[PDB]
Parts: sequence; C-alpha cells; structure tokens
Amino acid sequence: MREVISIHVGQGGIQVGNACWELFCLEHGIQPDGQMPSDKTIGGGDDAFNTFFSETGAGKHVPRAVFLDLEPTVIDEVRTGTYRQLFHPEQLISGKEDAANNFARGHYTIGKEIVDLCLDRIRKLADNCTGLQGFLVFNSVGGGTGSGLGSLLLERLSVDYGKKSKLGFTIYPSPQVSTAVVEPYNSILSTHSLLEHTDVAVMLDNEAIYDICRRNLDIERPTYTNLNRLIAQVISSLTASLRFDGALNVDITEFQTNLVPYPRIHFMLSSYAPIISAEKAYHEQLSVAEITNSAFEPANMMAKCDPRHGKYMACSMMYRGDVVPKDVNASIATIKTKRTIQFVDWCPTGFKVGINYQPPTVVPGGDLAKVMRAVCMISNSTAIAEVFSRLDHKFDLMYAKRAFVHWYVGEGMEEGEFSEAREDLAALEKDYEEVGIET
Amino acid sequence: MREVISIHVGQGGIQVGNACWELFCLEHGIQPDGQMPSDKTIGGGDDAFNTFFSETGAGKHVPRAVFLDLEPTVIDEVRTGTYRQLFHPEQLISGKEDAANNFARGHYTIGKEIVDLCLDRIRKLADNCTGLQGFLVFNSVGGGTGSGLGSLLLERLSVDYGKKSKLGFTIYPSPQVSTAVVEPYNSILSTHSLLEHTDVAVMLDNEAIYDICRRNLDIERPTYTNLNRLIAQVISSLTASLRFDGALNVDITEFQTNLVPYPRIHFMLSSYAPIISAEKAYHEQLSVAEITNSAFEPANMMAKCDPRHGKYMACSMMYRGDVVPKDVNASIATIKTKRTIQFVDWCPTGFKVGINYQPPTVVPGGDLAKVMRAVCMISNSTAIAEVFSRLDHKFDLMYAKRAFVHWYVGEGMEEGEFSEAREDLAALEKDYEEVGIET
Amino acid sequence: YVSPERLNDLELILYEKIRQKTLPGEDEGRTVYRAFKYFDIAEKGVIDISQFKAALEKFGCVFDDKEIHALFSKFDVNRSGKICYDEFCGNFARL
Amino acid sequence: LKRSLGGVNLSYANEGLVKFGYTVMIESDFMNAVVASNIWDKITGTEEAYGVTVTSQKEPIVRTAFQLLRYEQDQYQDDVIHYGQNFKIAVISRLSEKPLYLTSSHITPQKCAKFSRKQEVSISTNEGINSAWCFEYMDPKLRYEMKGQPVRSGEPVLIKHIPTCQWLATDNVQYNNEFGQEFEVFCNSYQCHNKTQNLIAEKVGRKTIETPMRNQTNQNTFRIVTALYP
Amino acid sequence: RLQYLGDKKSQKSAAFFRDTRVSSCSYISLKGGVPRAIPYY
Amino acid sequence: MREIVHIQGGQCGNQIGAKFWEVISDEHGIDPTGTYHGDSDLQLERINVYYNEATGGRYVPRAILMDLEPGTMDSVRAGPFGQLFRPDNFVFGQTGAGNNWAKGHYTEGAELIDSVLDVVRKEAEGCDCLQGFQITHSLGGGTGSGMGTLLISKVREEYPDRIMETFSVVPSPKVSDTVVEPYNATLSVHQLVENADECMVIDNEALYDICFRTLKLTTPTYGDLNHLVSAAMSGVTCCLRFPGQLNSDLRKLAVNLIPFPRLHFFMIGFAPLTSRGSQQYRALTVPELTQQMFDAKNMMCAADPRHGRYLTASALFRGRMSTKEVDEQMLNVQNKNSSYFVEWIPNNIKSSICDIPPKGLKMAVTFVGNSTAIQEMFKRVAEQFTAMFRRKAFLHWYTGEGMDEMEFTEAESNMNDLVSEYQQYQDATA
Ligand SMILES: Nc1nc2c(ncn2[C@@H]2O[C@H](COP(=O)(O)OP(=O)(O)OP(=O)(O)O)[C@@H](O)[C@H]2O)c(=O)[nH]1
Ligand SMILES: Nc1nc2c(ncn2[C@@H]2O[C@H](COP(=O)(O)OP(=O)(O)OP(=O)(O)O)[C@@H](O)[C@H]2O)c(=O)[nH]1
Ligand SMILES: Nc1nc2c(ncn2[C@@H]2O[C@H](COP(=O)(O)OP(=O)(O)O)[C@@H](O)[C@H]2O)c(=O)[nH]1
Ligand SMILES: [Mg+2]
Ligand SMILES: [Mg+2]
Repeated sequence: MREVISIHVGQGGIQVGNACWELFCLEHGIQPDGQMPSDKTIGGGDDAFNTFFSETGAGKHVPRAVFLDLEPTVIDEVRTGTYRQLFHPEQLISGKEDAANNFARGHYTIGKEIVDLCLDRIRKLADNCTGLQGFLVFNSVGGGTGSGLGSLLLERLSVDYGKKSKLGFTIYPSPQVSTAVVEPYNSILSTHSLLEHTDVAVMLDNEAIYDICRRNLDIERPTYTNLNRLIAQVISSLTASLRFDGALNVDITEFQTNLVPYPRIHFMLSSYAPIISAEKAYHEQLSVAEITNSAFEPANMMAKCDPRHGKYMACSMMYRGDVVPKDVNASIATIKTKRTIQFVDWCPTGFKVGINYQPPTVVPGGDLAKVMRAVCMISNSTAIAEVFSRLDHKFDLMYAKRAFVHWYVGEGMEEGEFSEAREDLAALEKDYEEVGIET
Repeated sequence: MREVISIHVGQGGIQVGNACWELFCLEHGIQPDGQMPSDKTIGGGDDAFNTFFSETGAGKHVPRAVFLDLEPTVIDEVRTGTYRQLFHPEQLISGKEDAANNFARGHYTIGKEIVDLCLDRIRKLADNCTGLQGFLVFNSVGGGTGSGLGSLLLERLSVDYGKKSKLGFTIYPSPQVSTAVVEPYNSILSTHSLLEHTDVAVMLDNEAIYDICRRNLDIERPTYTNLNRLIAQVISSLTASLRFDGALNVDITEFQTNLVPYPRIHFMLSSYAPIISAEKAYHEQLSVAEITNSAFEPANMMAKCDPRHGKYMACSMMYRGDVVPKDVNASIATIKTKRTIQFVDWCPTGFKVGINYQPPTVVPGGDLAKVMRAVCMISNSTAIAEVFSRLDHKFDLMYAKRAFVHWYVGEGMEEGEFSEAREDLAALEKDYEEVGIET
Repeated sequence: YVSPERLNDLELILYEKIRQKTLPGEDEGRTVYRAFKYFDIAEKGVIDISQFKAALEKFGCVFDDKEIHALFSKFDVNRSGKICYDEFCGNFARL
Repeated sequence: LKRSLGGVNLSYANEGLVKFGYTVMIESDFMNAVVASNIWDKITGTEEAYGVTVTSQKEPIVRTAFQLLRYEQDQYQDDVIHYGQNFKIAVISRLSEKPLYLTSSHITPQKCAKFSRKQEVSISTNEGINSAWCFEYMDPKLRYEMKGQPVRSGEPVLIKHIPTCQWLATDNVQYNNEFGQEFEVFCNSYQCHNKTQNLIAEKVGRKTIETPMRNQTNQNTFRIVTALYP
Repeated sequence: RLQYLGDKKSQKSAAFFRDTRVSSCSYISLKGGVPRAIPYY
Repeated sequence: MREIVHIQGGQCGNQIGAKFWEVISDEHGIDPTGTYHGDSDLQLERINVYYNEATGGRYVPRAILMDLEPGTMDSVRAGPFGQLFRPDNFVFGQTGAGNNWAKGHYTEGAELIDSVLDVVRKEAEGCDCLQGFQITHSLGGGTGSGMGTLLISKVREEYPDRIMETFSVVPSPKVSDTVVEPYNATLSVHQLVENADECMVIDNEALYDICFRTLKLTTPTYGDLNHLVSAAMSGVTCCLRFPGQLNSDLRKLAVNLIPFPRLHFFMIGFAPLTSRGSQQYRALTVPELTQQMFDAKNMMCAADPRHGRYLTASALFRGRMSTKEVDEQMLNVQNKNSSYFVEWIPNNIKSSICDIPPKGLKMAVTFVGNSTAIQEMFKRVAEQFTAMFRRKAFLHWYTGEGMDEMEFTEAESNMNDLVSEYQQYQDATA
C-alpha cells in the first residue's frame, strides 16, 4: 500500500535508471521473464512487492516507471534489450529529435510537444497508487534535454500535486574530468528550476565514483556499467527500509523533517561503504567498528567535495545486516570524540539512526560480493558551497563576452534570463556563508 | 417473447449489418452454416437467440433482419460469401440501378417501384414475432440510396405502425475528411426527414472512430473492416441487456424516457472503452475505476466534437463483465466531482447504470483482445451543436450560387424543398443554446 | 481437418493483419520479424509452437489449437518442430 | 503428515456398481484433483466444523477417503444406490475419533466463503438435515428419466444440496494450508447465464419446470472412481 | 405530504429546447436569456 | 390461523422477494424441494401462516409475483429455490413498463389489473382469517411504483379493515440509478399517503454504508444487500409464529408506532452485525446489543436520527433473554437519550419478547421506530423539483397517457404539509 512512482528523463538517467531496476528486479525474485516463481510461493507470503511493483491480477508485475527522452536511440536499446517483456509497451515515451545539449531547445520549443503525454501517463499512474509517499526522479543537468524537460516536468508537478515531497538525484559536471563544453550553462539554469521546486537533492558527481571504483575496487579501466552499479545500490540503499522489516523503519517523509533545517538549503551529498570486491573480502573482518569509520573518510565520499573544508550541519545513517543497535551508538560516539569531523554550533543532535535487517543483495557478475553488513551515509554540510562556487567561476569567464550565447538566444530564451540565474545561484551561496557563522 | 427487427439500407448499412451479424452469431454460438452443434439444444425451445433468431422448427436459425440496396454489387457479395446459407434467399431484396448520390432520385423516382416490397416483407417478418420491442435502422446519411430509401422507409413505417419505439444509428459525414462532394445536400435533407419521424438517434461519424483505433489499437493503416467491428461491439453492448440476465437491466423502452426529454431533435454522442490490443493488454490492470474515467476523456470520444464545450444533459452507463455493483456507484462519484465536466444546470440526476454479467466475446481476426470488463457511452449534450452547424455552413456556402442544384430539380424535386428544409436547419441552429447558458 | 485452401485463407487474413500493423516505409516482413524477435528469448533463432501461438495472438489472429498446428506444419516441412522465423518472415515479404 | 499420510486402501468396485460401504474417492473431473480433508485447521465456526481442500496429487491417502453410509431408511432396501436416494458423506474412522460429516449452510453476509465468497462446505459433527446429497446425471436432457436408475462407477457425477439446492463444485482459486498449496471447495450453481423464457413455457404448456432448460457447465463436473485393483 | 412530484407540460414555451430530444428537464426559461437551467422530483 | 399474504412486484421488488422466501424457507426447516425436514416440533406448529396445505404433503408459499416485463419472472423460476411458487399465481404481459410511471398506471398496467386483482382476491378468500397484506416494491422502478401502487390503491376498496405494510426502497440523491428515479416514486408516493397504513423506507446508501462499515466486507454483491433487507422482514412477523413471554402481532405494533393517523413513515435497523474476522473477539450479550440497535448509523434510512427527535419506537429482541434485563436498559436509554423511548408522550418505546434466536446467533433485535428524522428524506431527496418544476415539462412522455397538469399542482395542495404536519408535531409542548 506504500508505493513510490519513479521518473526518469534524459540519457544520463536512463542507464542509471536501467541499473536500478535490474537490482530492484533481482531483490524480489522477479526474473526478466516477468514472473516471480520463487519457491512455488502463491499467496503463502507477505505482500512486499507493492513498494516498486504492481499486481496485474494474474501473473506478471508492471513496474511503476515512466521513461522520457527526445532521441529514440536510448529507448530503442531498452525496448529491444534484455528486459523487453517487463516494461509497459507504451509507457516508454520516445522522442523524435535530440536536445543537442541546448537548454533553450529543451525547455521552450521542442520540450513543450511531449510533456502532455508525460503528465497524462503520470496522472493515470498515480490513480493506481493508493499510498503515494513521494517521487523519485533521476536526471542529468549537463544536457539540454536533461535540465530542460526535467525542469519543465518538475515544475508541472509542483502545481499539479504541490505538497507531495520530491527527492531527485542529479548528476553535475565533474570538477575537472568533464566532457561537455556548454554543460555549465544548462546546469545553472537547471539549478534555478530545481532550487525552489525540489525538496531533497543528492549530489552524484561522476568523477568521485571513478576514484571509489579505482582505489577500492582496484580497477583501472572502469566502464559506465560499473558506475551505474554503485548508484543503483544507493538508490536501493535509501528506500530499502520502507519495504522490509527493520528495527526502526524510516519513511521517505522523514527526511525533509530531519535533514533540511531551512527551506532554501536543501542540497546534500552522499557516500557509501563498505566497498570490497570478490577477491580480497573473506580475509577481512567488516565490523561495525571501522565500517562506520571509513564512511566518513573524505576520500571515500561519493562527491568531489572535501568535507574537511566545512562544518557538519546534519547527518542521517541507515544500517543493514545483523547489526546490533547498541553497536550503532558506539560507532557514533567516538566519531564525535574525533576532532577532525566537526559540527555547527546550532545542531545539538545531528545523527538520525535507522536499522533494517535485510542484507544487501548481490547481482552476480559484478564487483561487490556478498557481505553481511553495510551502511549508507547521507549528510547535508555547508561544504557543498564550493562546488556551486566552482561552477560559478566557470560561468563568469565563459559569459563575460557572450560565449555561444546566440545559440541559446535564438531559441527564444531572453538574454536577461542569465542575469536571473547569476542572481539566484550567487544568492544561495551568500545564504550558505551566513548559515555557517557561529552564535 | 422479446425481439428486435434490424433494418439496413445502403452501402454502409449493409456492411455494418454484416459485421454486427457476424458478432451476434459468434456470441450466441450459432455456426456460420446456420446449424447449431448437436450438443447444446437443451434450451432450444426458449434459449436466448429468440431475440435475434426465430427457429424454423427443424434446426435452422433465421436472422430477423432485411437487407435493401439498389446496387447489386454488395448484395451479390453476401450471397457468394461464406455466410451464403444463413440469410433467407428472398429477404435480401436486390435493386436494379444505382441512385448515384441523388437524394431526389432515391425518394420519388427509382424507389417508388421498390418500397412496396419492403413494406410487405417487413410486415411478414414482424407477424411471426410476438413481442416486438422496437426497430433498429442503420443507414448512411451521405449516400443516395441510404438517405432516400432510408428516409422513405422511416416515413412509411411511421404511418404503418405508430408508437413503436425505434432507434436511428446513422452515419453522418465527417467534419473535414470527405468521401462524396454532394454530401452537404443529401445530409441536410435527410436531417429533416428523420427529425420528427425518428425517436432516438446516435452519431457514428468516421474520424472519431479512426483516431480511437490509432491511439489505442496501434494499427497505423486501418481499413473499413476495423471500423465496422467496433460498431458491432457497440450494438452488442446496447442490446446485451435484453438477452443476458443481470442485476440491472435496460430495455430499448428504458431509453426513450431516461434520455429523451423531448420529441423533435433526437441526437447523441457515444464512446467506447477499453480498446486494448494483446501487446498492450496483459500488462495493465483494467480496473473499473480507471475504465470509466477513460470513457469521459474527449480524446476517446466517438464523434468529432469535444464534449467539454458545453453542458451534459444525461448519460447512460451499460457495463458488461465482472464489475462489482458497489464499484459502479463509487466511480460515478469521481466523475461528478471532477470539475472538467460541468452538467447542464437543470442535470439533477442523468445517470442510468446498467449492470450485465456476460462478458464481451472476441471474434477471430479482430483487433480487440480478451477483456473482463467494458463500458458503453451514450449521452447527449449541447456538444451536438457543432455537428449540425458545420454541415450547414457548407450548405449555405455551396448553395449561394445554385451549384449542383439542377441534378435535383429535373428529377422531380420541387424548388421549395430546399428552402423549407434549411428553415428546419435554422430551427436546429437556434435549439441547443437556450440552456447551454443566473437567468 | 484444415487440409483445403482454408489454410491459405488464414494466411491471407494474417498477411492483412501485419499489413495493417506495418509501419510506413517498411515491409510486412520486418513487422512480422520484429514481433518474432520480441517473443523469442533464447536468441538462437528457433522458436516452438507456443511462441508461434503467442505471436499470432499478439497480431490478433487467434485460432483453435488444431489450426495453429496445421499452419506450423505447413511451413515446417522438416517436421523437426523448431520452425525458422527467418524464412517465415521472408515468405510474408515476398507475398 | 504421518497419520494423514497413513495407509489407505480403496475398496473394489464390482460391475461398476458403486454401493454404500465401499471406501471411495471424490475427484474433480475439471479441476483434476481429489477432495482432501484436514482436522488440524479450525474454521471460524462456534461449532466443530473443519475446512476442506482439493488436491492435485492422486496418490491414495486416508484423509482423501470417505464413507457412503445410507442416510435414511427408505423403500429401496436393495443395496444398489438409486438417483435421488438420500445419502451422506462420511469420513474414514482413521482421520478423527468422532464421526465427522461434511455439511453446508445457507447464504449469509456474516457467513460466507473465505475466498470464493459463496456458500461454504463444512466438515462438522452436526447430525441434522445438513448431511444429505443426491446424484444427478450429467447429460441435461436425461435429468428426468434417470430417477431411480442405477449409478455406474466411472460415470460423471454432479452434486446438489437438498436443503438448499446448490451444486458442489471447484474453481481455479488458490488456498493456503500446511499440506502444501491447494484449492478451495464450496457449493454453487454455475448455471449458463443465458436466460430461458420459462414463463411462456408453462402457460403455453409446451414444457414443464421439472426438465431443466439451463445448461450446466463443466466446472461442476465430478466423477466417482474406485480402486485400480480388487 | 410534502414529498415531490412531476412537471408534465412540455410543448409550452422557449420555442427552441422544445422537443429537443435530450435526462434536459422540462424546458428552458430564457426569460432573461442567461444561465441557470431549471434546478425528476 | 391469522395467516397473511405477500404481493411483491417489479424487478427490484422481485429480487428482495427472491430471498425472503429463501430466508423463510430456512426458519421453518424447509428446503427447495418443498418437503419437511425440520428439527424442532415448535418449528412446524405455526407453519400455516405462510404456506397453504397441498397434496402429496408438500407446501407452497402464498405469494403473488407481479411484473410487467418478461425477463424478471423468467429469471427467478430457473434459479435456486425456483420451485416453491405456484406456477398459476404468476402474471405477466408482453409489453413492459420502462420506468415510465405513466405507462404503468393508465395504458398497459391498467388493462392487466384484472388478472392480478383476480388472483389476489382468490388467495385471500382462502385463508381462515386474513391478518393483512404486506406489499414490497420499489417506487423508483416503473411497475412497482406505477402499477404496483394502484393494486395497493384498489385493494383498499375491497378490504377496508385489514392493515398494510410497505417495504419501499425509496431512492436517495447521493447515487441515483435512474434519471426518472426522482416521476415514478412520488406519484406512487402521493397515492401512498392516502391508502398506505404504514411505510418502511429503506435507502440504498444505508445498505452500502451498512455493508462496508460494520461487516468489513471488501466486494459485496447485490446478494449481500438483499439478504440484510430480508432479515428485517423476519423480525416483523417473528413473534407471530413462535410462542413467547410477550407476544405482539403486526396489529399491536401498528397501535404503538404511529403518533397521529397519517404520520406513518418509519425507519428500521437490524442488530447485531459483526464481520467474519471479528466474531470471536466480541462478547455477545444483552447490554451491548442496545448500543448497536440505537446507533443512528445502523438505520437503513439515509436520514440521521440525530437531525430530529423520536416520536415512538419499538424493538423486538430476538434470542432467549429474561424479562428483567430487557426493561432496565430501556429506562437508561430513555433517561440518557431523553433529549430525543419527544417530551409530550412519556416512554414512547414498546417492548417485545420472543424465544427463538436466528439460527447461528444467540442474540439479535429488530428495530421499527418513528422519528421526525424522516423529514429530511422528504425534504432533500430530489428537492430539485421545486426549482426544476418551474419549467413545466418532460411532459411528452407522460401525457401520452392522458395525465394533465392539474393532477400535479393539486398534490402539494394535498401534499404541501407532511413535514408541515411532521414539523409541527416536533416543537409543540404542553
Ligand atoms: N555517470 C554517468 N553520466 C552520464 C551517463 N549518461 C549521460 N551522463 C551525463 O550526461 C552528460 C552529457 O549529456 P548527454 O550525454 O548528451 O545525455 P543527456 O543529458 O540525456 O543529453 P541528450 O544527449 O541531449 O539526451 C555527461 O556529462 C554525463 O555527465 C551515464 O551513463 N553515466
Ligand atoms: N464507417 C463506414 N462508413 C461507410 C461504410 N460504407 C459506406 N460508408 C459511408 O458511405 C459514404 C459513401 O457513400 P455511401 O453511403 O456508401 O453510398 P451508398 O449508401 O451505397 O448509396 P449509393 O452510392 O448512391 O448507392 C462514405 O462517406 C461513408 O461515410 C463503412 O463500411 N464504414
Ligand atoms: N437493494 C436492492 N435494490 C434493488 C434491487 N434490484 C433493484 N433495486 C433498485 O431498483 C432500482 C431500479 O428499479 P426498476 O428496475 O426501475 O424497477 P422495475 O421497473 O420494477 O424493474 C435501482 O435504483 C436499484 O437501486 C435489489 O435486489 N436490491
Ligand atoms: Mg541524449
Ligand atoms: Mg451505393
């Protein structure tokens, strides 16, 4: 009865969306054929597939997903891929022309000819759902289609539904390992759209994953398959509590009231641990003692921002496996004892605790083997100001004398809008500086 | 003891009757040759086919319909087709020469020598029947023989019978896609002929039917055959209440009151749902709540007029399948609560719910898959104003210079008929506006 | 039974069904081939009678088991029981 | 499992003339299963009645064996069972200590099937009207001139409740209990929904109410079967 | 008493919604030519 | 001995009838075949009330099924329990009603009244001393309200002394099953006031609210709604068939339930109700029975008895209970619920005792009470006509039977003041 509708738009999301579902598929025992034979279980068990799947009355399960992109290239591979018989035949929206990495195209001219289908699909989707708890949307910010259609879609929801909480996982350009040349433009204007419209944002920069993959997995030539695997874990990591028995269940509704002190400060960064491959794992111990300790290692963070460069504002952790809760308290206490990690003055209690028994599931053929414990660290800190600053520094140099501006201007977007972006992006930064001051 | 005699005239009438009779025969299980398998004659005395079939006494089952047409092409096809042995070899009357899209020709010159046989044949057919409930007439308005013999037959039946209820399933011209160029004339004149001599009529325009197939069934290159099949579905849905037991039953007499507050202008707009193909069928819930909602969407409407333009007078729901009656009442509540459809101020309660148990039957070679529920749409609103005016405007535009008129004048039609009929069209373009609007 | 031209007639209606379902700019053979490639999962290139029946039902051509077996045997000359849709789609394209 | 799976031997059938006393099985012809009983699980009934389950496995077990003891003294003192001669379902003495009888009660908003939502069939110890049953030939036309006729083992058998006139049949509905997975058992009339104008039949008099004019589908099909060997 | 009843005089007034087949209540006021229709028992 | 008769008409009126005989057949220990197999010798002593003696030792109900459409009566006899009714007693034509109150009272229904009046008179003459008629039908339907009422109207001209009942399912505005639902009921309603001695109003909304809320059922079917209404029927005559400490025939209730000669519209309720998953977890005894029965929501009328004050009320406790406990709970309910057993008639609750509990339950009660709270139903339900009358029409489907305007403007003149009769007897005080 507790269900969440997933929204995926853009090339960046689609593959990460591809990764999340497979593991989601694996965790329930629903093979790509669309069935859940299990140990010949027919009615002799609980009803836990509600959280991410819906019953059709006799047989298969239809995922609660809607897919959006303007280039049929990405959709086609999924439609003819290894999961061709699972997704709804028509809920896989396919476009006609590529967004060509331009925001103006993806937000004012070509993106307005497909939203109608998206909302129609979602409205019907919400109808089936009875215990809607929120929304999870995966999108990319460095692409015209990504920011554009995603921003427009999110805006539409804001008025259509309103108070329904939103949690979105975006992918900002890496600090230095970056591909697109006009990506910063789309990002900032994307930030304005989601700045005052989304509730919880989880930074998921790409470069950080590479080091996590290389250093710990000890892989020197990772591919896009590997990075997607990690993200699916966290996505499955954060929401797995709602659907399995746990000592202290935590609902997606219990993040806006426990992690965002102020309405505008709602940008947060993630990290994951433990990370161990299938070769050097069984000879290591993996105790709650150090697993928590490693989670706070700056080099292990899932984003390229040094937590040592700012105070800590609010934290939230979830435990899994056979963790004895008292073990949870012991790990936290010493962390406070350590002086390297420091909190702000106005947050007396800054640790939210939750324990879910189920062990993380392993998809064969991957990198992470079967461990008996793990922890997901999701914390909001004032240090994230730098990343917004660094993007701002890039914008100023490439906007001082109208770089590639005419491409965006001609599509209809007003020139003065960019002045609006600079005002909002810098305004948020100046907001963050004041927050960290001491009383 | 209850029967309905179906009368068909014209090309469209003949084809629609063909498809509908195929559907009826398959649904009642009578084999094409007209001989039931010798294992299910237990109820042969009463059974249900008495509504459409009259046992010969030795086994053969005669449809209670008559086919009329002035062009031997279609009539010949029926005899040479696979249904050759079913229809009576005299009740498919054959004409001699075509009317050729001249409503004047088919009403005073070429039809006088044949209308006599139709009256005798219909009287003979009705004599065997005991509990005549009503007459159904399908005709093509824009067709010469259709409107002409269609109009003359209705006018004659008026005096011949009197109070017998009778429904008119006409096929008016499409708004923009056209088959004949003189359709505005033969359309307009037929309107007056039917207005005060038919009690109930339902629009069955083409384009609305065409789009419905394209949007749902996913057949980008549909032929007329796909069109006729749905019409047969609508007929079966409308008449199933008379031949299948149910908690709530609606008879043909249950319509002249529950939806006809007035005698003169008798018109309707209908819709159907669901229309789901196999590739998109098993993957969806097909719930009663959702199906009804899909019914009121203007996109699925079966006539080229958006119902949102005005006010709904009354609407009759006929369900067939495994609908739980408690669900029906709840569904109507959501329809009333939605603010996108506003009832014409007077409607106090214009819903008539019909519940039948027998599920719809699937015919080989069709597009519909197998479903366990359905909903029928028959409701008229001021939205039927667009259909009449749009036909009229063409009438004035093409009559302003006496074009195509001479084809009519020299065939016997006086000049005053056109002048008088258009006055009725004015009497219909100043009807549905008095309550379309604090008086 | 179903020895006489009734099998040929069933093909005529079937060819019409794919023709109606065929997308613009592509022949019916591609439309039938794509459906076969959708249903099959082994990727070897051979499907059983159940897969063939599932493909027919998707196209809307649903018939009794006897007719389905006759149609399969008509194009399954080798009698192995694993028809090759590569030739089956090609025949439709030629027709 | 041990007791329930205790050895059971179905009695032989001579000349296909099933007679009261021969420990016989009850199969679902359409559901391809044998009626199985349970003593452990308790239904939500103040009295002592126990649920029933139809099982696909056809290996013979005691819990799937019943007894056909003459329900009432009648004119038919000869032992061959006759259509419409009252008889009762009796459980094997091995399953439970107290004699157990299968029974059903009428429709009720409070008393309804757990899954099928129809009138439930109860294995209780009541000793009233609720025990009777009477066979009826499968062929609808022959329903009249079968009265008093012999019943032959191996011929399809339908079941109807004399206190209520409802057929005991099985439908494709799952059920949960210890003994693996199983389907449910309940009484109902899956009459062909098509109506027959019986009213005019009487006044015109062409036909009488006795001969039924409504087809009865297969899902009600049951066929009594005896043991393989004597 | 109190209770309800019907209306039953149709071919009377409004000259247009007269005998317009469409469950349209009784007829159309049009005294002012504006909005509310007649608000079966 | 003081037996009664039943005349149920219309598809709605028929379906309720289809179960009551199902319900009655059980109480007297009778199965479908028409043979006796009961358990208790008291089961059979008072059997003559509802059946007539017949050859072969078989019994047949004293029922007349009346309809104008062929499907309904064709429907019932082919279903379970299809053998009880006498084939001769059936009556039907070849036209139908079509929820047109006009056609059901002047043209078609009028012409066939001969047979139904023919059959009804004969059966009543047979009984030793006719107790009275109970008429069940749906005023929202055509044949029931339209033609069914006339039979109610006509029968008064022949049997002035016997008393009447009406289990009329008046439709509610919340969910209407017909657009005509609000030109057939009242026109049958208006004629109902001058002839109907008593009236039971059962609102559909109450049934669905009753089924979903307390029973905790998920997907009920009309079979669920029908029986609950039928159960109420057994309560009215329950004490008329079995001995008891305090008996009260249908006459005795009539005396103590209608404060004034014409105010004869009641609301009823049935207790106790509990879900399948809840039976064990409840201790059933006398004092918690009152909590359910007196609860407003338990009422089968859409009206809320908290909108007004109770005039008179009666309750027939079912199940073997002593005499002391029955009275005392009345004293507290009267005092505690004094605000409603308004104030000018002391102790307006009647008491009955019977010693035959419904099979499978050890305590249940039946409720028949009069409270002004019925005023809302005759105020709101279809109240739109007062505004929707002004525009004169829909006529062409009803003057087709010769009905004129004067037949309508007169009714409120006769009908204006029911509440204006009920309202006045709600504020008055000594
Ligand atoms: N980590 C990761 N990032 C991706 C992936 N796919 C796309 N991206 C991001 O997308 C950015 C470039 O955008 P595109 O490749 O054009 O994808 P898009 O956002 O959908 O834009 P369009 O091509 O117009 O659809 C890169 O900078 C990546 O950061 C992916 O599979 N993994
Ligand atoms: N939807 C649909 N419309 C049809 C069909 N057959 C004919 N029509 C209608 O008929 C029109 C063509 O003229 P017809 O009415 O068929 O001509 P006719 O009825 O044969 O009269 P004559 O040609 O004079 O003999 C088209 O515009 C269609 O709207 C059909 O099978 N389906
Ligand atoms: N509670 C209940 N109401 C019913 C039943 N059958 C019909 N109705 C009601 O009767 C109304 C329709 O009555 P109608 O068909 O016009 O009566 P008829 O003209 O005699 O057939 C619907 O609004 C239903 O609510 C039933 O079995 N139980
Ligand atoms: Mg892209
Ligand atoms: Mg023609």
